[PDB]
Amino acid sequence: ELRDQQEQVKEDMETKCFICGIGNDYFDTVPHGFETHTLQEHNLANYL
Amino acid sequence: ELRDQQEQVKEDMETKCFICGIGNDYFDTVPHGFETHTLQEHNLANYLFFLMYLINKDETEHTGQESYVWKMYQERCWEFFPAGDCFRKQYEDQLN
Amino acid sequence: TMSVLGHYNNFFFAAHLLDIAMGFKTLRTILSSVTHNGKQLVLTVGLLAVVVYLYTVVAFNFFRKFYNKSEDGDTPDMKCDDMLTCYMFHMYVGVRAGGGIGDEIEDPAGDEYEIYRIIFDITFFFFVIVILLAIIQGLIIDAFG
Amino acid sequence: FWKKIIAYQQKLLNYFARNFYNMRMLALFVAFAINFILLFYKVSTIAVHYVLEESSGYMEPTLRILAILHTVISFFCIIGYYCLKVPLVIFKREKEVARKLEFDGLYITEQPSEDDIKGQWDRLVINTQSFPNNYWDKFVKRKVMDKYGEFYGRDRISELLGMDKAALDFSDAREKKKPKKDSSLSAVLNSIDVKYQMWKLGVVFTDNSFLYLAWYMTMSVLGHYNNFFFAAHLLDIAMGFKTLRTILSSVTHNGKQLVLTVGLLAVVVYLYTVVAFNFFRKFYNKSEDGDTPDMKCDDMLTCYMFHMYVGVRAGGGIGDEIEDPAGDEYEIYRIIFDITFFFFVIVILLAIIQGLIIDAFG
Amino acid sequence: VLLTNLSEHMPNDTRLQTFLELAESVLNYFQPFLGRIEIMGSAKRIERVYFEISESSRTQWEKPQVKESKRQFIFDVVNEGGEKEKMELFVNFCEDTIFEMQLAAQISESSILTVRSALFALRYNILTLMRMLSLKSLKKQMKKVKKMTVKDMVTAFFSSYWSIFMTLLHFVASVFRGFFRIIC
Ligand SMILES: Nc1ncnc2c1ncn2[C@@H]1O[C@H](COP(=O)(O)OP(=O)(O)OP(=O)(O)O)[C@@H](O)[C@H]1O
Ligand SMILES: Nc1ncnc2c1ncn2[C@@H]1O[C@H](COP(=O)(O)OP(=O)(O)OP(=O)(O)O)[C@@H](O)[C@H]1O
Ligand SMILES: [Zn+2]
Ligand SMILES: [Zn+2]
Repeated sequence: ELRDQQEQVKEDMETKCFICGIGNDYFDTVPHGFETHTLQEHNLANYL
Repeated sequence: ELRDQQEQVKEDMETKCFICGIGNDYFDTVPHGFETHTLQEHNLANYLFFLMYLINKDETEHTGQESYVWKMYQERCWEFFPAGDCFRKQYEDQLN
Repeated sequence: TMSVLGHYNNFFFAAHLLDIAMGFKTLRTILSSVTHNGKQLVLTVGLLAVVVYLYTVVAFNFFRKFYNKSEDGDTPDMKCDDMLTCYMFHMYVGVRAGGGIGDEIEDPAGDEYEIYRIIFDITFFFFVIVILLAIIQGLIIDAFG
Repeated sequence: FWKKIIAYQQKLLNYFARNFYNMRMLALFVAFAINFILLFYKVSTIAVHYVLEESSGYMEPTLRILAILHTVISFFCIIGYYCLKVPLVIFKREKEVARKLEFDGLYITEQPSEDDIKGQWDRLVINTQSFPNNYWDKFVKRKVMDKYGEFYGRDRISELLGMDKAALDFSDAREKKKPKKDSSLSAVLNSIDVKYQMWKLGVVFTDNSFLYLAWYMTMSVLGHYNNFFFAAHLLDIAMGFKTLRTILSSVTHNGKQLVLTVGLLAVVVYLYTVVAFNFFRKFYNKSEDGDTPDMKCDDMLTCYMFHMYVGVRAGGGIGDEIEDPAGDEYEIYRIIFDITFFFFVIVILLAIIQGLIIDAFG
Repeated sequence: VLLTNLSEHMPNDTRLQTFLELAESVLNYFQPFLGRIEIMGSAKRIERVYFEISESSRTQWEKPQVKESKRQFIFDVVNEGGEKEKMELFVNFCEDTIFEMQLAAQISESSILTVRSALFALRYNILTLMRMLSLKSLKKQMKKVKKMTVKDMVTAFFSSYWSIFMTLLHFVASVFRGFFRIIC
């Protein structure tokens, strides 16, 4: 259970943006699109 | 854990291309489309064979495309690897 | 009825503690692991009852001198001179033993049926104490998941 | 005469084929009755003979009736199997050999690898005149001829497949023939195909379900000389029952890791026996008679048997069944020896076996 | 390679499709030796590259050790690897594999009786069963059965299967004897 709980967090953070909730499929129409979105556009540290 | 780790690799390799990262859903609009893409278009052994050919080929004998790939390889930039794009998606309206 | 019978004998009020499974709703998650694969925990005991029977057959046909259970040399206490008694011995003492049937029977050293009886005991330990008592554990564990 | 007798033959064959599965459940129910009567079976006193105890007196005749009924039903389950499930095996074999002849050229371009018993035995059925006897495709020979005929030969392929060379052309051309009689014994003996019924019998004798049913018959026949061979028929529950196959699949799923784990334990308890035989020999005395020791680690094989049997079956390891190490020069070393034996064998290697069964259910 | 490029860039032309079938043998000989990858070219468009794969490269790529190395590399990338490091770890694996294959190429420079015994046992034990068929003297059995009884058809019908079972037992015994003779 504690392994599935930790795996679900990783899966959600790697397949969906924390803020907007849009999946990585939309963002990965441009190379490294999800990385760009989650580190420059919708970074959760930037909102803090 | 070691079973889930081995199952995840199989699931990823059967549902997504290694190079471009496009899912099998797009490629399976033509029969055996994913097989054709992953064994003729984006085969990971073909990219290793191309690198071997480029390395064992004389530098003054490259074509322009080969020289472009060689320069990007020598300065370690991997933007010549298709990521999210391919031939049948670039020319989707022409090909289909 | 079992509360009415609790007035003649006050020990029928202990049968009312079986009502915790029904009254409590949190004791039903623990008790569901047993009852989820509750039909495989009955066909596993039945399978053990057949396995320890094929061992009792071998013991009654070949290993009878090793089942004496006393030091009084005048009166033996042979527990495998009858098929039913030997089967009860194997089902009770050999099954409840922590190493198999070989912990509660005569030492086999210096005998013609020594390697055969070593194989007998080690296979009983592996197949009953280890494996068939692992299926019961795994059936409960695979129910929680 | 030999239209009606074969009609009755087909009646019997159809009856047994229909009731194959019903007599397969009855041979299992008779076994639990014989083995339940066998629980009232004593030894009586030197001339030693086993006697069936009985207060009623009805057990002994009942056991002898049930011993013959079991033997009859086992033979009927072999007849029923031959009537019912052998044609499917023959059809499946005939389809595979035909499709390997056609689409792979298993006997034209390639050959069997001399270690494939099926591939070497399938050589006989190619030349038979009664080929696809069960398989639907009756044109497989004519297809292989059309495919591989030009390169490998109209005549080589015809010899290999055993098809007529030129009498067929002459028969399409001019010839005459005379009919024959069903009642003719010579007609029946000429009609029966020896070379095909040989290959069919060779395939049935290699079938893994016919061999088991023949073992079930042999061990039921042997159950009349000694009535305790009827206990070997209780191993048939795994096959007869389909719910005892989920429980028994946990063992057999990771059934190769449960054999390489016992082998690993056999090597681990060997490296402990080596250490014991080289360093801890004074601690393996197994009696209080001071005059005669019972040293069980003065020989390598005896010490290995001791470690594999008593130390392995012990609930705390080898240290529960050997001398106390206190007040000795090799005391901390022998404490480490025992605690590591307990951890690595009793705890860890007996946890891998548990986990392999548990990970099979999931 | 020119024909393959023209075919894959002109996929609906019929004149080229009625001309490619004129070179099937040539296009089938070079199929193992023809490489095909896809790149993002200098024109910001996905381009397809055609190169040559030698036979030594394919033979060393299809070796069991290299396949296991590929499996381990794929497992590691999928589980313990990210997405920004994927095409770097892939090139790092390709280079090591290429060096290993090139070293292997230069360094590499220039039961049956057990099956036979079982086959012979089948042949012999089945011929023993077939010789009673190949007797032609069963006319005596025919004469005594000529007074038809359903009982005698039951008996003979059971007897044939009993003979088959006895033949199977003989075959098993012969196989066991042969195994004893061939283990030592
Ligand atoms: N809105 C978001 N802001 C930031 N990261 C996001 C967002 N949505 C999704 N992510 C994902 O969450 C990941 C964060 O992973 P993680 O929590 O392990 O931290 P990290 O950035 O890798 O670094 P560290 O572990 O060193 O703090 C990012 O790499 C990104 O893929
Ligand atoms: N770019 C890619 N290149 C090659 N295979 C890919 C690619 N993307 C996805 N795949 C998938 O990966 C699979 C490879 O599976 P695997 O690693 O078991 O090897 P294999 O090709 O089946 O052969 P072998 O196991 O004998 O080496 C392919 O069958 C294909 O479906
Ligand atoms: Zn976002
Ligand atoms: Zn791809």
